[PDB]
Amino acid sequence: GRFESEDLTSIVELDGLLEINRMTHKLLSRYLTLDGFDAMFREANHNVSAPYGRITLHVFWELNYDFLPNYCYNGSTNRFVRTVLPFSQEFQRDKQPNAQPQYLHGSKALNLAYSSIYGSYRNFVGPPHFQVICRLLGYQGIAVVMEELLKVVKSLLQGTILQYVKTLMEVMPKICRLPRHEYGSPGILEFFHHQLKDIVEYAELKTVCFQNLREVGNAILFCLLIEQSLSLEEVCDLLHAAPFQNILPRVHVKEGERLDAKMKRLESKYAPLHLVPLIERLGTPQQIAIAREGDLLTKERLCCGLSMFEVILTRIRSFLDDPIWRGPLPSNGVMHVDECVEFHRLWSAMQFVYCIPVGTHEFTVEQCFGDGLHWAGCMIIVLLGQQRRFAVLDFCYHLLKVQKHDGKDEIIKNVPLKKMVERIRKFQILNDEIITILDKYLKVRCFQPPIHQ
Amino acid sequence: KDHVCELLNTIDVCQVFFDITVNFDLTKNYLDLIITYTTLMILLSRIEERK
Amino acid sequence: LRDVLSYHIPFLVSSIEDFKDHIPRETDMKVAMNVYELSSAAGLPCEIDPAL
Amino acid sequence: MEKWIIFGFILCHGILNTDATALNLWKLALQSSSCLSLFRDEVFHIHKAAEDLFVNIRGYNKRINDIRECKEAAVSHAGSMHRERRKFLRSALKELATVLSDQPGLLGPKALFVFMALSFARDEIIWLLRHADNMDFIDKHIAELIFYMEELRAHVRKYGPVMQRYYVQYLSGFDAVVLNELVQNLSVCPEDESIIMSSFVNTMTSLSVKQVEDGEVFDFRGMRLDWFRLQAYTSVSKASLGLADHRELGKMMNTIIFHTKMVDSLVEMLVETSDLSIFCFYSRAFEKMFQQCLELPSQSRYSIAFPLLCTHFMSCTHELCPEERHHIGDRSLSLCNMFLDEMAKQARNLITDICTEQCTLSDQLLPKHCAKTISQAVNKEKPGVESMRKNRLVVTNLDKLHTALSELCFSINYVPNMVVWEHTFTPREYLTSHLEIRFTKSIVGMTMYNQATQEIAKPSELLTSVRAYMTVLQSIENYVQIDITRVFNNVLLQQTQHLDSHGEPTITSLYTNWYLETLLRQVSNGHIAYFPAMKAFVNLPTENELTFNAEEYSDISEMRSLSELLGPYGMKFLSESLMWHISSQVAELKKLVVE
Amino acid sequence: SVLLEAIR
Amino acid sequence: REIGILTTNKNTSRTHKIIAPANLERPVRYIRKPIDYTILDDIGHGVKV
Repeated sequence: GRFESEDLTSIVELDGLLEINRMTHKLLSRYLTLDGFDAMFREANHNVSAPYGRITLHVFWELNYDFLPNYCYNGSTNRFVRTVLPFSQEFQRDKQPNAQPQYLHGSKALNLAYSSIYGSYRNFVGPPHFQVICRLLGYQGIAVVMEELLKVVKSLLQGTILQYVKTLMEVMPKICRLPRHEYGSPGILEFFHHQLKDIVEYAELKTVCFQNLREVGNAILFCLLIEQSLSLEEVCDLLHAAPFQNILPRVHVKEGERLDAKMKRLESKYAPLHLVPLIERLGTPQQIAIAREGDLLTKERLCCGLSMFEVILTRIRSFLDDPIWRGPLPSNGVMHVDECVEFHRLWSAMQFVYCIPVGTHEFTVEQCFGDGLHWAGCMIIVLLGQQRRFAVLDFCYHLLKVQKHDGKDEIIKNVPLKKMVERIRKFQILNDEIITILDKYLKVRCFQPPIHQ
Repeated sequence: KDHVCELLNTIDVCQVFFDITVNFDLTKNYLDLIITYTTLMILLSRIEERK
Repeated sequence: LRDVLSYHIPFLVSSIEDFKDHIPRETDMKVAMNVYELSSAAGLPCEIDPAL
Repeated sequence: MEKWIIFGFILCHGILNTDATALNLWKLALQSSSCLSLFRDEVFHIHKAAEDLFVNIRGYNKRINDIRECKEAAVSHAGSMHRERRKFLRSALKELATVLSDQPGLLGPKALFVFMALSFARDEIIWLLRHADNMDFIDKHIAELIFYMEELRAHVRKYGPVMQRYYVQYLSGFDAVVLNELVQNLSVCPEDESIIMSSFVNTMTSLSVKQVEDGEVFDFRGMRLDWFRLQAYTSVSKASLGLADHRELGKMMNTIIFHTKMVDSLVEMLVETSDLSIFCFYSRAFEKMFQQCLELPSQSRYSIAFPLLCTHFMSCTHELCPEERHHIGDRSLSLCNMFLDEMAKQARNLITDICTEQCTLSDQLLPKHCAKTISQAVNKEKPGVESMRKNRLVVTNLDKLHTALSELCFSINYVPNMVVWEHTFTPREYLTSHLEIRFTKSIVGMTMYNQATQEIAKPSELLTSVRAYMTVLQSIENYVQIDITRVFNNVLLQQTQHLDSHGEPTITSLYTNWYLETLLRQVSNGHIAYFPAMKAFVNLPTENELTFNAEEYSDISEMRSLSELLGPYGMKFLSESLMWHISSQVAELKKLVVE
Repeated sequence: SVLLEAIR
Repeated sequence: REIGILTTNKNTSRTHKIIAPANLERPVRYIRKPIDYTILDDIGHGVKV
């Protein structure tokens, strides 16, 4: 209950308290015959009569209502952090329960000490939190949480995001050429700023569209990171079953020794540790059946030859069935070039919007939204198959290229040129990385020659 | 070298018409042979102990 | 070790404990030594230490 | 063309004085360069040799001034001109390759563009290569040019059937019709010319796409050689069907021959336009370029190009010199191996720096850092602040390392494998091997074991660092197709034995030796005692001060961390090491009893 | 989602 | 079983850093021959002598 009235970052304090309780149970069991700690824990978690427990339910509640809409990812450190000027304050979490000190860590001093110890985990989310989450949710909770996140992304993409996409597609220019190098960098910046004026001045853009995109990106990032943590716990679980399953390591054969005979000697050294044959020889039919089933469960883990992220990406691709995303067939029969009827051009416009320097009294996009915004945008682009067209056709990349060529620097409508190209380069690096990862995880129309009259 | 000189004399007497844009292969191969012959002679000139 | 193992590989550990607890007390030393050796490898405490 | 113009107009020097076109062509070629390529490594210095040749002749004195002016112009402007050309070509080929990958069907209509691009890029590269060694001759972005040349070549190789279909249809539909129309419009022709042209038409009209779908191998060497024969027949003076009067036929047949090449002669075209086997004879500069590419993080995206050039080396041999073939083959193998090895090496170095940074980050969460807070709370910086991005123009060390690692891992993952002289190289196996070796070395190096002062790292801190390393490594599956679970299994199951597969001390042995020869030894001395209350060993408050705390190694948490690291194998080894000492003591006790 | 209704 | 819906087999394999051919490039000797002008007469419409 104390977990249920706190944010997601308190999962570490939760498992610490659970470990204290387990140690208490172990100590008291030396003299008293209590219920197994698993039985007590399941009874307290409402996980006996029901599939999922309170901890996983609150984990999903926290995700939905506080984690996706309030945290900012950092790619290099691999950590989330709360946003500045938070978008959601409607959580209304349960009121904290209180009790005597011996139901918490054990005393006033111990309570203070442990609170100080775990206060260090409060202002970020990172690998340790994911370890605890996986370890407490198991396959059941992980699967249910991923399914619910898929439902959330489906609702968001086919809901508010779709409406804003339609509106902005209406507002975008009908035709937009990429000017030639001879036009200049200042001229090209002025041209882009004039053409995208309606998108630049759209008030609700940065406060609604970017918020929902950040939510989607945070969801997919959570799926990726939680899968990585699950694999990392599975490998450790397997490293401990090896002795009882006969998985010897490779031994060092010195001069004049046979690897096969050496390994046979090692195997016969450890043969007493091998569990299944020992029970088969000395055990009972029911014991043998249970041992076989348990060994089969133990040795087969997702870390060895299975993956989950690609299935999530395919399911998400199945949600973009509206015709607005892909647009109508190209006139020339190959691909749109100067038209703006595809999502990747809308994203290029949004990139132009958030690559402009801002005033000191305002907040930058990475201060408010982090890296989830770009993960969402690049995911949408990649799933539709528009990544290469996006790379070739893009206002910001074109401006960066031309400015690099001619090396100019001025101010256009209160937008310094050199600073803008530097920001564009940084975001280009980030976008290339994201696109490359997404392509990695996902692993012909011929034409007729002319006919003589 | 001797075979090349013979073929060049033959082409000289036959009074051939060369245009890189019309008979591409003929002109290309002619100039290629002349250049290979010249480069062979120079590369030979550069071996100090041929004698 | 017992605390770690009972936490990483619960199914093997449960089978091992069930096997150790309910070995017939009329068995001789030869079989009981193998049983105890497995159990000790698992971290459980045994009346007769097989390593010693 | 440069060599043709220069040497040809030297040989026919008599015309430079009478024709203005000849002189202008010669002057242009002269100022376009400063040294020609006599052979793969051989070079010819133009302007000195030309002046030496022309000084003796008495009718040529304006020519010497022309040569000197061209020399000055070359030295001044050629390097900058070619630098600008390379700059242009980099973006041009990036664009072309990206578009072609997006729409692979355009390889049919736009093949000429592919081959023009390859020719231009190859010309620029070889010009720079031969001018750098002799006499703006450092290009830091050449790797990008080479990489996109290689990518265009890969496109041509994968999507060959597309071009085959397009140009089979082109020939058999359009070219047959137009050529028959032109041929039937001829007035008089001898027997052999007529037979050759009829053969052209008949072979063209018998093609069909069905042949391409089935998978037939075409052969137009006869047709190409016949067009060359007919050129010879009609180009000689005193010929009935003079070709100087039928230029349109020559142009049409040149186009037709290009189409025939695009059908059945694709790999020959690739070798003809985009062969860079000349790097086999510029090995020093080739490796210098590789190193300079690896230095820069942005350019390290294109490191895979260099090992992919080693597949070009076998094209520089000949049938009339089979001695050097083996020598060339041996050099290519060695160079490819060295390149892939160096790439894997910087991969592991970057990963190691990142793991150091992450260990520093993850040790700031240890409980030992909360003493001040508890003391203040009783008697009377913060984590997560390093990850707050105010702006993206401020770059931290961790993000530089991250960018470099991802950028290089892009190239390490570009192609599954390459074949060099029939040997298959897999660039990611190099990475797997290096990662395993470095991981083992770092595991045993983080224990900080010191025998001279019987110091060692606490089990829990070592476990924390190991987990940080494992997370950083798990993050490498985002960029490369390796299987990191294999690395973890091997490395961490080798460390539960007394010695590793390489016969070296693993952490089981180190920790067993320390626990017996320091902790329990000092306990028997009398400086430590076992408190069953705390479930640990605790230093007694004696006059001596042991240089360690016994409770920070035997605590419940520390023993659990040690069990996590060691596993049943390591714990069995520790138990055996202890029972050895018990047996010794019991032997002494038996002696005392018997006496 | 509907599980949100259930938890509510 | 519930989590298995979201899974899909991943393609990862073991290989060696270098794999050599079954049979190497056996070298061949240089046997001098003269320039024979009659080796292209079976290609196309040849003109023997």
